[PDB]
Amino acid sequence: TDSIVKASNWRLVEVGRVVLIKKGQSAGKLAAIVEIIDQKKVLIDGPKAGVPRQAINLGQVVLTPLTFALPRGARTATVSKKWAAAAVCEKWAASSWAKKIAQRERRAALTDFERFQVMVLRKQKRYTVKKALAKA
Amino acid sequence: AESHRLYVKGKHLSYQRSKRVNNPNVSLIKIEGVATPQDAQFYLGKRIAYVYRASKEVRGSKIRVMWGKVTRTHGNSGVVRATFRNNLPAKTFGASVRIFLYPSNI
Amino acid sequence: MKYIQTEQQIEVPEGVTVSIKSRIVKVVGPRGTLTKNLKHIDVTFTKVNNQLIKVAVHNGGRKHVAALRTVKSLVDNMITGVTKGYKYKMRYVYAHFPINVNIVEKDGAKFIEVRNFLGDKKIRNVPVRDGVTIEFSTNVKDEIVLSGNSVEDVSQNAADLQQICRVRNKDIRKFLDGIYVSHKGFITED
Amino acid sequence: MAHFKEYQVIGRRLPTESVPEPKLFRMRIFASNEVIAKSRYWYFLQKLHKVKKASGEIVSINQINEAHPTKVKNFGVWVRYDSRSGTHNMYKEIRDVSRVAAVETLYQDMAARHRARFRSIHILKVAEIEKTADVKRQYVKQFLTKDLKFPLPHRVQKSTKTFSYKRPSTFY
Amino acid sequence: VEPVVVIDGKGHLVGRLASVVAKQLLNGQKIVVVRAEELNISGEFFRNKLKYHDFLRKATAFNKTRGPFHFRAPSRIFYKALRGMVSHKTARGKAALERLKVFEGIPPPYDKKKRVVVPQALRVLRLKPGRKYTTLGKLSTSVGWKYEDVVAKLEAKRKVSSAEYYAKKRAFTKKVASANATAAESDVAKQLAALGY
RNA sequence: UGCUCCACACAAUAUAGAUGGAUACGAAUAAGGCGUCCUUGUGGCGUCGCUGAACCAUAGCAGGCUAGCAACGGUGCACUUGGCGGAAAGGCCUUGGGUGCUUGCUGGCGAAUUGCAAUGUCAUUUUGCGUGGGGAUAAAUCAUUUGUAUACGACUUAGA
RNA sequence: AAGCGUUCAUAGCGACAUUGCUUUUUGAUUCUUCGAUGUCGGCUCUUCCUAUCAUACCGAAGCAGAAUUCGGUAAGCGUU
Ligand SMILES: [Mg+2]
Ligand SMILES: [Mg+2]
Ligand SMILES: [Mg+2]
Ligand SMILES: [Mg+2]
Ligand SMILES: [Mg+2]
Ligand SMILES: [Mg+2]
Ligand SMILES: [Mg+2]
Ligand SMILES: [Mg+2]
Repeated sequence: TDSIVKASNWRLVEVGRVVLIKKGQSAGKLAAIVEIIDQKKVLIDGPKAGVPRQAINLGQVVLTPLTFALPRGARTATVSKKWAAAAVCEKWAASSWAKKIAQRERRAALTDFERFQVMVLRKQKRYTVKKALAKA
Repeated sequence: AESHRLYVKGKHLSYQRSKRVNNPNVSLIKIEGVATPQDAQFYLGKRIAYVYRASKEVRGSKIRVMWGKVTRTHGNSGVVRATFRNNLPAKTFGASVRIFLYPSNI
Repeated sequence: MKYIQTEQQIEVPEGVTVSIKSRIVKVVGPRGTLTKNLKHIDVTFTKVNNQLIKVAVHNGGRKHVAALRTVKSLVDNMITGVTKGYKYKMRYVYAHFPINVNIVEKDGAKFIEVRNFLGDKKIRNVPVRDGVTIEFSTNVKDEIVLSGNSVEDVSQNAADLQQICRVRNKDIRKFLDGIYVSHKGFITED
Repeated sequence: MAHFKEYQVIGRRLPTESVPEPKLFRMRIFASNEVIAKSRYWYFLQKLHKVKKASGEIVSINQINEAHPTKVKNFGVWVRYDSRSGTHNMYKEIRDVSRVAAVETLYQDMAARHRARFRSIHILKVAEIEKTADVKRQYVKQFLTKDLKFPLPHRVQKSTKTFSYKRPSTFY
Repeated sequence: VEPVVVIDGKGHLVGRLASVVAKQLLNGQKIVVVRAEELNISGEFFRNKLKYHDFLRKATAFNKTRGPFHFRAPSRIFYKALRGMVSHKTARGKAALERLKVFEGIPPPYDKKKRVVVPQALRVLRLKPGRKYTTLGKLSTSVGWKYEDVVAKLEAKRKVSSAEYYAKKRAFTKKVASANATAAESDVAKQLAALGY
C-alpha cells in the first residue's frame, strides 16, 4: 500500500562538489567544482592542495561523494576560505576510499626488511585467527 | 621457501619487423608487470636467459641457455628490444624467457 | 542537441501503488496488477510524495527525450487501466451476410469464432488473450465489447478481430464489411 | 593548426617619398604561431587594401593573452565560411574560459558539423556577450540556469590489465 | 598470469573479445572461453542475421562440401571470428589455436574454476547506451544451431549448484571476516596497520 | 612361458615452453554487492566500490640436526566413514584414527673452496628394459562358400 | 509537369527539356592471341542473374462483380 521506487543515488556535477584529479600534474589531489562550462568541461580549483584554478575535462577527474556549500563562480580566496571552513580535508581523509589510497602508497613504500616484518606479523596474526576459527 | 625465483618472467613475442620483413637480430620481449617505456627503462641492460632442454647431454647437463640483454624500449606498452648472443630459434615465439636483476643499479 | 535534463510527471491516485525497481514497473490497484518491462529505455524514476513520480532523461538527444514522454504514457495507461479499466466497442458491419460472432471454448482456450463473413464456409478463430473479457452487449444491434486491465491486450484483441475480417479480391471501398472499433474508453466513465 | 593563440599584428605599406608614414593597419589573428599569424594577416589585408607582403611590412607582432583567463564567458563568434557550393555567414555561441579556446572549439565544430576546414573559415568576429538573456542559442542557454546540476550516468572505467576478475559496474 | 585463463563470454562483444584472445594465444597464453552463447554483436538482430545469410550464400559452386564451412554454433562462430586475427595457415598459428577451447555454457572442469572478464571488450563498457545489439545464441538458433534449449537447461542445473556453493562460501567468509574483526586492536594488528597490512 | 594392471630400479625419448596458488554465485549496469533488522518486500538501515596495486601463501643445509615453551590449532602422507557431481561426471565436500613437520614464541649446532657471474640441473610426457605382486586364456584376414551384392576391391551369408 | 484523361497535371499516361543505369545490340579502339584459344545454328545438360510471364502473399485504380491495368516482397518453382 506504499509506492516504492529506488532512487539510485548518483554523484552530481555541481558547484561545490569536491573532485579528485586522476590525470595530469595533480593526479591524486582534490579540487572543488567552481563553474560548470558544459556537459563535459568544468572549472575546478584546489588551492588547499596546490591544484591550480583551471578549466578541466570531466573525464580526467573523478567526482567524490563530498560536497560543500560554495557560490557559483567563486574565486580562489573564497574557495580556499570555504574549503577550510567546511573541513573538506579530514572529511575526505576519513573515507575508506582515501584510506585505500594511503594504503597503496604505504604498501609501495615498504622496504625489503619491512616486507619481511609484515610476513612474520601476518603469520603471527593468522595463527590466533585459525585458533579462533577452530573454536567458533 | 616455495619460491626460489630471482628473475622476472618474460615472453618472446617476435623479431623486430616491418609489415613483411623481420630482423632476427633483434627480439621483442614483453616483461611481466611492465606497461610503459618509462617503466621499461629499469630493465635496460639487464641480462636475459632463454632456458630450454634437449635430450642429448652436452656438458654434464640436459639444459641449454641462450643469453641476451635488453637494448632499448619498444613502443608504448612496455615492450623492450633485446639482443642475444645468438638469435632466438623463432619457434620460441610465445615462449618464456627469464629477465634477471643484474647488472643491478637499484 | 543533448538536452541536460528532460522531465515528465506521473500522477498516482491514492487507490494504486506503483513499485518500480530497476525498470520493472508494477502498478497494483483496485482492478489488479499490471507489469511492464522497460529495461530498454534508460530513464530514471524518482518517487516524490506517494502521488507524484518523476521520470527523467539525463544528457539525451532528440530520439531519447521523445521516448521519455512515451514512458510517461505507458505508465499512465497502466494507472488508468487499473483504476478505470479499458473498454473497446466494436460494430459488425455487413451488407448481406449476417456476421455470427460467438465465444467458443475448445479445450479451455477461449477463442472468438466468426462465421458467415461474406458467406464464407471458413470458420475464423481469434484467441482471447489472458486478462480480456468478451461481452456481446444487448440493447444494441451487432456489438461486441472488449474489457480488460491492460490497454495493450484489449486493443490488440481489438485489432486481431478487426484484421481477421479483411476482404480479399474485392473493392474494399464497396465491400465495407468487417468488424471495426467504434469507441475506445474506460469501464467506469459516467 | 595547434592550440591557438591570439596575435596583435600591425602592418603598413612601405613609406614612399610622396606619402611617408602610411596608415599603419592592425588586425587580431588567431594562429598557431607568429609565422601563420603574419601569413593570415597578409591574406586578410589582401581582401581589403591594395597591398601585399612585398609592398608592405609588419611593424609589430604581439601575443594577446586573456584578460581574465579563468572565468567562464559566453562568446558570440561571427564566421564566414565556404561550403561545397557557396559562401555563408553564420553565428555560433560558445561557452568556455578563453577566446583561443572558444575559437579552437569553433574550428572543431565547423569541421565536425559542416566539414569546413581551417582553410575555408573566416573568423568575422569574436565578441563576448556581457549579459545573460542576450544569449540566443538553446545549447548554451541551458547551462545558464539557476543552481545547475546534472549527473553522469554510466561511468566507463579504464583498466590497465587486460583481464578483470570482478565484472565491474557503471555506477557513478 | 594464470596458467589457464577462463573468460566468461557473457556481455562481451565478439570482435573485441576475439581480438584480445588472438593476441593472448600468439603471446603464449592458454585461453578458455565459456558461455559463447551469451556473446554480443553490435547492431540489430535482423542486421546480424542478414550478414550471416550473406555468409551462408558463399559456397564453392562446383562442390559445396569443399567450400566455406558455415558453422552455426556460437562457440564455432566465435572461433571463426578468431581466425582472421590469427595467421591460422602457419605452424605458429596452428600452435596458437591449439591453446584455445571455446564452449557453449560452462562444462566441467571449468564450472568450479574462476572466470574472468575483459573490460576492454565488454558490451556494457564499450557500447553507447541505447544502441541495439544481438545475442549469439539467438542468432545461432535462427541459422540452425540445434542446442539452445539443452544448453539453457544444463546451465540452469549448473547455476543452482553454483548458487548453493556460494551460500556455503558466503557463510564461511562471514565467519572468517568475524575472526579478522576480533583480531584487530591486538599488538600484531596495529603493527600490520602501520605497515599497510 | 606370450598379454595386461600396480610398485620401484635403470636407459632412451622429447617438451609451442612449470619456475608459490587457473583463487568457482547469479543477474543488473539509468544499478549492484556485503552486513543487520523486521511486518519477508521490487522493504528499512548502514557500509563498499573509484580495479587483482587484491586475497591466500611465502623465513629454515632447494631448506639440515636438535633442546624446549605456548596451543590442541595449521598442514603433508598414505588409510578409512558417508555423501554429492553425467555437459566432457574423473572432481568436490566429508567422518575417524595413525604417522611426520610446524617459522605461534625462545634456544644450541652446521653451512665456507661452485673461489667475483655462467639455467647451475630440482619439472612432465612417451618409449623400452629388469625385478616382484595381482588378473584373464581370444579373435581377425586369406583360402573355401552364398548372392539380398558386385568391374576389381568391398558388401551380405555359411563351414569344426 | 505544358497537356490528355467528360470535369482532374501525376488512376493510367505524358510534350518541351534534363539526370542516369546496363553491357544480351551495333558502332568505336587495336591491349591479348597469327611456332593456331577449333569461327554459325541446333541438340543435350547444369548453373547463375532479375529488368517477374505464371505461381504465393499484398498495395493502387477512372477496382460494383467478372475481367483487366499499375506497383511491392519475391528467382522458391515452372515457362511447351
Ligand atoms: Mg620494430
Ligand atoms: Mg475482383
Ligand atoms: Mg588474417
Ligand atoms: Mg543441417
Ligand atoms: Mg615455514
Ligand atoms: Mg595503341
Ligand atoms: Mg590448341
Ligand atoms: Mg524486381
